[PDB]
Amino acid sequence: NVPQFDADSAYLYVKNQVDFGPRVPNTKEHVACGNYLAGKLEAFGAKVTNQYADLIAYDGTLLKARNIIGSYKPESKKRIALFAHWDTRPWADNDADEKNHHTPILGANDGASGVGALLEIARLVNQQQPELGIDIIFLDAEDYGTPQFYEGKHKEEAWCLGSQYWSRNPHVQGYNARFGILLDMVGGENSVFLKEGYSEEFAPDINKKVWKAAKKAGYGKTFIDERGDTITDDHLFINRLARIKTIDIIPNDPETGFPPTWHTIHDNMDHIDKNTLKAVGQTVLEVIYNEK
Ligand SMILES: CC(=O)NCCc1c[nH]cn1
Ligand SMILES: [Zn+2]
Repeated sequence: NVPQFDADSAYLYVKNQVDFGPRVPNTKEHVACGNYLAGKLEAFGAKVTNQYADLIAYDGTLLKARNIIGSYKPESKKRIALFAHWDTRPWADNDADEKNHHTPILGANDGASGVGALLEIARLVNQQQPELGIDIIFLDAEDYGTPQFYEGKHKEEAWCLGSQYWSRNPHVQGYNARFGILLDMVGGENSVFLKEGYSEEFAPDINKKVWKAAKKAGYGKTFIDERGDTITDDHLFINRLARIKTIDIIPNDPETGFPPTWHTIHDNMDHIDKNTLKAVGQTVLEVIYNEK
Protein backbone atom coordinates (compact mmCIF):
# COMPACT_ATOMS: atom_id res chain seq x y z
CA ASN A 1 0.00 0.00 0.00
CA VAL A 2 1.77 3.19 -1.15
CA PRO A 3 0.56 6.32 0.68
CA GLN A 4 -1.52 8.88 -1.21
CA PHE A 5 0.27 12.22 -1.84
CA ASP A 6 -1.99 15.09 -0.69
CA ALA A 7 -1.84 17.86 -3.30
CA ASP A 8 -3.56 20.46 -1.07
CA SER A 9 -1.01 19.91 1.67
CA ALA A 10 1.98 20.11 -0.74
CA TYR A 11 0.47 23.27 -2.32
CA LEU A 12 0.30 24.86 1.14
CA TYR A 13 4.01 24.10 1.81
CA VAL A 14 4.82 25.78 -1.52
CA LYS A 15 2.69 28.83 -0.66
CA ASN A 16 4.20 29.15 2.87
CA GLN A 17 7.72 29.45 1.39
CA VAL A 18 6.60 32.01 -1.20
CA ASP A 19 4.90 33.97 1.65
CA PHE A 20 8.33 34.81 3.11
CA GLY A 21 9.10 36.77 -0.09
CA PRO A 22 12.21 35.95 -2.20
CA ARG A 23 14.63 33.47 -0.49
CA VAL A 24 17.79 35.18 -1.74
CA PRO A 25 20.94 34.08 0.11
CA ASN A 26 22.09 36.67 2.72
CA THR A 27 18.59 38.10 3.33
CA LYS A 28 16.47 37.80 6.48
CA GLU A 29 13.68 36.15 4.35
CA HIS A 30 16.12 33.38 3.40
CA VAL A 31 17.08 32.91 7.07
CA ALA A 32 13.41 32.77 8.13
CA CYS A 33 12.40 30.32 5.41
CA GLY A 34 15.33 28.02 6.32
CA ASN A 35 14.09 27.98 9.92
CA TYR A 36 10.60 27.10 8.65
CA LEU A 37 11.90 24.18 6.54
CA ALA A 38 14.07 22.76 9.30
CA GLY A 39 11.11 23.10 11.70
CA LYS A 40 8.75 21.26 9.34
CA LEU A 41 11.22 18.39 8.89
CA GLU A 42 11.52 18.09 12.69
CA ALA A 43 7.73 18.16 13.06
CA PHE A 44 7.59 15.32 10.48
CA GLY A 45 9.89 13.10 12.56
CA ALA A 46 13.14 13.59 10.63
CA LYS A 47 16.57 13.79 12.20
CA VAL A 48 17.69 17.24 10.98
CA THR A 49 21.30 18.06 10.14
CA ASN A 50 22.23 21.61 9.14
CA GLN A 51 25.20 22.27 6.97
CA TYR A 52 26.15 25.90 7.24
CA ALA A 53 28.87 26.93 4.80
CA ASP A 54 30.48 30.14 3.44
CA LEU A 55 30.14 29.65 -0.35
CA ILE A 56 31.78 32.00 -2.82
CA ALA A 57 29.59 33.05 -5.77
CA TYR A 58 30.67 33.77 -9.40
CA ASP A 59 31.59 37.38 -8.49
CA GLY A 60 33.34 36.79 -5.13
CA THR A 61 30.23 37.35 -2.97
CA LEU A 62 30.25 35.19 0.15
CA LEU A 63 26.89 33.46 0.56
CA LYS A 64 25.86 32.40 4.06
CA ALA A 65 24.41 29.09 2.90
CA ARG A 66 22.55 26.39 4.81
CA ASN A 67 21.85 22.94 3.38
CA ILE A 68 19.10 21.19 5.38
CA ILE A 69 18.99 17.38 5.63
CA GLY A 70 16.14 15.42 7.20
CA SER A 71 16.90 11.73 7.66
CA TYR A 72 14.59 8.77 8.29
CA LYS A 73 15.92 5.53 9.78
CA PRO A 74 19.35 7.19 10.04
CA GLU A 75 21.26 4.04 11.05
CA SER A 76 20.17 2.25 7.86
CA LYS A 77 22.92 1.88 5.24
CA LYS A 78 20.41 1.24 2.43
CA ARG A 79 19.10 4.68 1.53
CA ILE A 80 17.36 6.81 -1.06
CA ALA A 81 18.27 10.53 -1.36
CA LEU A 82 15.64 13.06 -2.44
CA PHE A 83 16.88 16.55 -3.34
CA ALA A 84 15.43 20.03 -4.08
CA HIS A 85 16.96 23.50 -4.04
CA TRP A 86 15.30 26.00 -1.70
CA ASP A 87 17.02 29.31 -2.51
CA THR A 88 15.61 31.65 -5.15
CA ARG A 89 17.28 33.56 -7.94
CA PRO A 90 18.12 37.20 -7.12
CA TRP A 91 17.57 38.45 -10.72
CA ALA A 92 14.59 37.95 -13.02
CA ASP A 93 17.15 37.82 -15.86
CA ASN A 94 14.96 35.99 -18.42
CA ASP A 95 12.05 38.40 -18.01
CA ALA A 96 10.47 39.66 -21.26
CA ASP A 97 10.62 43.13 -19.68
CA GLU A 98 14.21 44.38 -19.40
CA LYS A 99 13.19 46.61 -16.39
CA ASN A 100 12.73 43.45 -14.26
CA HIS A 101 16.23 42.01 -14.96
CA HIS A 102 17.59 42.95 -11.49
CA THR A 103 14.43 42.06 -9.43
CA PRO A 104 14.44 38.94 -7.22
CA ILE A 105 11.90 36.29 -8.25
CA LEU A 106 9.38 34.60 -5.92
CA GLY A 107 10.53 31.16 -7.14
CA ALA A 108 7.19 29.44 -6.59
CA ASN A 109 8.03 26.81 -9.20
CA ASP A 110 11.83 27.33 -9.22
CA GLY A 111 12.58 26.66 -5.56
CA ALA A 112 9.39 26.23 -3.58
CA SER A 113 7.72 23.46 -5.65
CA GLY A 114 10.42 20.79 -5.20
CA VAL A 115 10.72 21.58 -1.49
CA GLY A 116 6.94 21.52 -1.02
CA ALA A 117 6.57 18.17 -2.71
CA LEU A 118 9.38 16.71 -0.54
CA LEU A 119 7.81 18.08 2.67
CA GLU A 120 4.60 16.24 1.79
CA ILE A 121 6.66 13.09 1.09
CA ALA A 122 8.39 13.55 4.49
CA ARG A 123 4.99 13.83 6.25
CA LEU A 124 3.94 10.51 4.70
CA VAL A 125 7.28 8.74 5.16
CA ASN A 126 7.06 9.62 8.88
CA GLN A 127 3.58 8.13 9.10
CA GLN A 128 4.23 4.90 7.09
CA GLN A 129 7.92 4.08 6.83
CA PRO A 130 9.28 2.54 3.63
CA GLU A 131 11.85 -0.25 3.81
CA LEU A 132 14.86 1.96 2.94
CA GLY A 133 16.16 4.95 4.87
CA ILE A 134 15.05 8.22 3.24
CA ASP A 135 17.01 11.48 3.16
CA ILE A 136 15.26 14.76 2.30
CA ILE A 137 17.98 17.20 1.28
CA PHE A 138 17.22 20.88 0.71
CA LEU A 139 20.16 22.41 -1.13
CA ASP A 140 20.98 26.11 -0.86
CA ALA A 141 22.65 28.49 -3.37
CA GLU A 142 21.65 26.59 -6.49
CA ASP A 143 20.37 29.63 -8.38
CA TYR A 144 23.00 32.32 -7.82
CA GLY A 145 24.70 31.43 -11.11
CA THR A 146 26.11 33.97 -13.54
CA PRO A 147 23.42 36.47 -14.73
CA GLN A 148 22.57 36.26 -18.46
CA PHE A 149 23.50 39.95 -18.75
CA TYR A 150 27.03 39.39 -17.33
CA GLU A 151 29.76 39.80 -19.98
CA GLY A 152 32.71 37.65 -18.98
CA LYS A 153 33.21 33.98 -18.12
CA HIS A 154 30.05 31.83 -17.59
CA LYS A 155 31.39 28.78 -15.75
CA GLU A 156 29.12 25.77 -15.03
CA GLU A 157 30.51 25.56 -11.45
CA ALA A 158 28.89 28.96 -10.58
CA TRP A 159 25.58 27.13 -10.27
CA CYS A 160 24.70 24.56 -7.66
CA LEU A 161 27.10 25.76 -4.95
CA GLY A 162 25.23 23.99 -2.17
CA SER A 163 25.13 20.62 -3.97
CA GLN A 164 28.86 20.94 -4.77
CA TYR A 165 29.49 21.56 -1.08
CA TRP A 166 27.26 18.66 0.08
CA SER A 167 28.72 16.34 -2.54
CA ARG A 168 32.28 17.02 -1.32
CA ASN A 169 31.27 17.14 2.38
CA PRO A 170 28.48 14.66 3.11
CA HIS A 171 26.39 15.32 6.25
CA VAL A 172 27.56 12.01 7.70
CA GLN A 173 30.89 10.25 7.10
CA GLY A 174 30.61 7.35 4.67
CA TYR A 175 27.21 8.51 3.38
CA ASN A 176 25.83 6.36 0.58
CA ALA A 177 22.50 5.99 -1.21
CA ARG A 178 21.23 3.42 -3.71
CA PHE A 179 20.11 6.31 -5.90
CA GLY A 180 18.93 9.89 -5.82
CA ILE A 181 16.03 11.91 -7.25
CA LEU A 182 16.24 15.69 -7.67
CA LEU A 183 12.97 17.61 -8.09
CA ASP A 184 13.26 21.00 -9.89
CA MET A 185 10.22 23.02 -11.07
CA VAL A 186 7.60 20.37 -10.32
CA GLY A 187 4.51 22.53 -9.78
CA GLY A 188 3.94 24.44 -13.04
CA GLU A 189 0.58 24.32 -14.83
CA ASN A 190 0.54 21.97 -17.87
CA SER A 191 4.13 20.78 -17.24
CA VAL A 192 5.47 17.58 -18.88
CA PHE A 193 8.72 15.86 -17.84
CA LEU A 194 11.14 14.20 -20.23
CA LYS A 195 14.21 12.11 -19.50
CA GLU A 196 16.96 14.65 -18.84
CA GLY A 197 20.40 14.29 -20.52
CA TYR A 198 22.81 13.92 -17.61
CA SER A 199 20.22 11.68 -15.94
CA GLU A 200 20.40 9.43 -19.03
CA GLU A 201 24.26 9.48 -18.96
CA PHE A 202 24.72 8.67 -15.25
CA ALA A 203 21.54 6.89 -14.20
CA PRO A 204 19.50 5.57 -17.17
CA ASP A 205 18.20 2.63 -15.03
CA ILE A 206 16.82 5.12 -12.48
CA ASN A 207 15.11 7.13 -15.23
CA LYS A 208 13.60 3.85 -16.48
CA LYS A 209 12.32 3.01 -12.96
CA VAL A 210 10.80 6.45 -12.37
CA TRP A 211 9.09 6.73 -15.78
CA LYS A 212 7.66 3.20 -15.43
CA ALA A 213 6.35 4.01 -11.95
CA ALA A 214 4.73 7.19 -13.35
CA LYS A 215 2.90 5.17 -16.08
CA LYS A 216 1.69 2.55 -13.60
CA ALA A 217 0.34 5.32 -11.28
CA GLY A 218 -1.61 6.94 -14.13
CA TYR A 219 0.76 9.84 -14.95
CA GLY A 220 2.08 8.64 -18.35
CA LYS A 221 0.82 11.83 -19.99
CA THR A 222 2.90 13.94 -17.55
CA PHE A 223 6.04 11.72 -17.56
CA ILE A 224 6.60 11.30 -21.31
CA ASP A 225 8.98 8.49 -22.17
CA GLU A 226 11.26 10.50 -24.47
CA ARG A 227 14.55 12.33 -24.02
CA GLY A 228 14.73 16.09 -23.44
CA ASP A 229 17.49 18.60 -22.86
CA THR A 230 20.74 18.31 -20.93
CA ILE A 231 20.47 20.66 -17.94
CA THR A 232 23.17 21.88 -15.56
CA ASP A 233 21.50 21.28 -12.21
CA ASP A 234 22.33 19.90 -8.74
CA HIS A 235 22.25 16.26 -9.96
CA LEU A 236 25.27 16.87 -12.25
CA PHE A 237 27.48 17.58 -9.26
CA ILE A 238 25.91 14.84 -7.10
CA ASN A 239 26.69 12.31 -9.84
CA ARG A 240 30.22 13.65 -10.50
CA LEU A 241 31.38 14.38 -6.95
CA ALA A 242 29.28 12.19 -4.59
CA ARG A 243 28.96 9.39 -7.20
CA ILE A 244 25.33 8.79 -6.24
CA LYS A 245 23.23 7.84 -9.30
CA THR A 246 20.81 10.77 -9.35
CA ILE A 247 18.22 11.86 -11.94
CA ASP A 248 16.52 15.26 -12.38
CA ILE A 249 12.74 15.54 -12.66
CA ILE A 250 12.52 18.85 -14.51
CA PRO A 251 10.02 20.12 -17.11
CA ASN A 252 10.64 20.33 -20.82
CA ASP A 253 8.47 22.83 -22.72
CA PRO A 254 8.67 22.40 -26.52
CA GLU A 255 8.44 26.19 -27.12
CA THR A 256 10.57 27.61 -24.28
CA GLY A 257 12.61 24.64 -22.91
CA PHE A 258 12.10 25.66 -19.29
CA PRO A 259 8.59 26.76 -18.20
CA PRO A 260 7.63 30.18 -19.61
CA THR A 261 7.75 31.71 -16.06
CA TRP A 262 11.41 30.57 -15.57
CA HIS A 263 13.60 33.42 -14.18
CA THR A 264 10.78 35.99 -14.70
CA ILE A 265 8.74 37.92 -12.15
CA HIS A 266 5.80 35.67 -13.12
CA ASP A 267 7.27 32.67 -11.24
CA ASN A 268 4.66 32.97 -8.49
CA MET A 269 1.63 31.10 -7.11
CA ASP A 270 -0.59 32.16 -10.08
CA HIS A 271 1.15 29.50 -12.26
CA ILE A 272 1.36 26.62 -9.76
CA ASP A 273 -1.15 23.76 -10.21
CA LYS A 274 -1.48 21.25 -7.37
CA ASN A 275 -2.18 18.51 -9.97
CA THR A 276 1.41 18.85 -11.22
CA LEU A 277 2.70 18.46 -7.67
CA LYS A 278 0.48 15.39 -7.34
CA ALA A 279 1.77 13.74 -10.54
CA VAL A 280 5.39 14.19 -9.48
CA GLY A 281 4.86 13.44 -5.77
CA GLN A 282 2.80 10.30 -6.22
CA THR A 283 5.37 9.03 -8.77
CA VAL A 284 8.19 9.58 -6.24
CA LEU A 285 6.16 7.72 -3.54
CA GLU A 286 5.55 4.81 -5.91
CA VAL A 287 9.33 4.51 -6.52
CA ILE A 288 10.55 4.81 -2.92
CA TYR A 289 7.89 2.47 -1.45
CA ASN A 290 8.71 -0.22 -4.05
CA GLU A 291 12.44 -0.38 -3.21
CA LYS A 292 13.28 -3.51 -1.11
C1 LIG B 1 20.97 25.37 -18.24
C2 LIG B 1 20.90 26.34 -17.04
O1 LIG B 1 21.28 27.50 -17.14
N1 LIG B 1 20.42 25.84 -15.90
C3 LIG B 1 20.30 26.70 -14.72
C4 LIG B 1 20.12 25.86 -13.45
C5 LIG B 1 18.70 26.07 -13.06
C6 LIG B 1 18.24 27.17 -12.47
N2 LIG B 1 16.92 27.05 -12.32
C7 LIG B 1 16.60 25.86 -12.83
N3 LIG B 1 17.68 25.26 -13.32
ZN1 LIG C 1 16.33 29.04 -11.43
